Amino acid sequence: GSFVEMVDNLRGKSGQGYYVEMTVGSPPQTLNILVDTGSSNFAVGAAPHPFLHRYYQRQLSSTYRDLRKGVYVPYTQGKWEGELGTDLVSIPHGPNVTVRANIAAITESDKFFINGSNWEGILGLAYAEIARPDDSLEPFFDSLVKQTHVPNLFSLQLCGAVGGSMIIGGIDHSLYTGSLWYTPIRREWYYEVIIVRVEINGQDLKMDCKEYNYDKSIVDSGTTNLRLPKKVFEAAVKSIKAASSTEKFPDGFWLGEQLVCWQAGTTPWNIFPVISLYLMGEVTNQSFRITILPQQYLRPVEDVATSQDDCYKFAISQSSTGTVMGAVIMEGFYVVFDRARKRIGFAVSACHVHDEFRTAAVEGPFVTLDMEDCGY
Ligand SMILES: COc1c(C)cc([C@@]2(c3cccc(-c4cncnc4)c3)N=C(C)C(N)=N2)cc1C
Repeated sequence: GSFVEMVDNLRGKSGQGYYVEMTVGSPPQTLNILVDTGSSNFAVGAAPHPFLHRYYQRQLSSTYRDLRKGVYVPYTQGKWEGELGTDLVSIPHGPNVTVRANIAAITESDKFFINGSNWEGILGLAYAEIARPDDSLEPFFDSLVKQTHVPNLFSLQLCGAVGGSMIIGGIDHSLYTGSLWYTPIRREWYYEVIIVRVEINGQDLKMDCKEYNYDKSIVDSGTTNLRLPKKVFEAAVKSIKAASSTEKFPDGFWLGEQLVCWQAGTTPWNIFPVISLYLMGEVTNQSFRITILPQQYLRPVEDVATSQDDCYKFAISQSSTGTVMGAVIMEGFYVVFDRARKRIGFAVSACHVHDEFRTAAVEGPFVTLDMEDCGY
């Protein structure tokens, strides 16, 4: 269960998350589980569903323990419900350990599972504060750290086209180039961070930095898009439209309602600007930036029927729940969730995005003297 054996342990489909293989129960039942830094439950499909290839069968596990507690999770566009219990859990291409963990056996759901995603459950990697029904339900990673000698850290190397790596208990130096820059975890609930500055093709958006973090900024592998608060989304779209003015796209493209297509191999990457997110550093008024190319924010939509063309969805969207640095932001970066030191490291990954003109980057330090607190 070394780091080499953990390399390439993730798979996925574009816009459908990254998943890792796990086993639940005795004898082990193999399931594909979404790696989610934006939630804190280990929630697995435990009843038949038209989108599930397989599911957790509690009756077949001798080690299953029922907690006699239901869990009901409604949200805007859907819901999931289930029963809480505990069982033996392993990650075959992860640490060489078996732990007893809480499991939310999903019995009913609406618009939760995805057709052809190839995953059957979600591994919520965030803190107990956001666990459902409440903070007393110990998340998986907490159980793993308590029961084993595994260091309190994990890292994610999400690669586009999908695949990548989840390294538990350490940093795999073969997965990144250059320096690892750290941003403090503001509060241990979601992986909450602070954005101090936003530039679009080197041009500062010129907003009070609190606007970037209205009402929180999080690092979420379970969200596809870069999600931005209304004011920031509007200014970003205006700036991207201006840089890409040689071509006009429908309003629906800017809203995520429609694809933009070009003849295969002709995508005009150069008309689209680079987006720079400046993250709060580990020392006062110091920051570093992560640079996002259009190869990350224009997500390819694979469709045999549109295959004479290369088609893309605009992977930046409006949020009313704060900034979300989703999968398109994480892609090409090696992201260290250093729980032990309450910080998140970013470095250029071995699968980073680039063309012959520009590259995705992690650069610093940047100083500011006229800075307030950028948090809410
Ligand atoms: C606590 O209950 C939840 C909720 C409310 C949301 C998510 C989910 C979620 C749920 C179902 C599918 C996905 C999903 C879909 N497409 C791509 N990646 C992930 C995400 N939604 C977000 C924003 C997230 N980070 N995880 C997971 C769980 C377990």
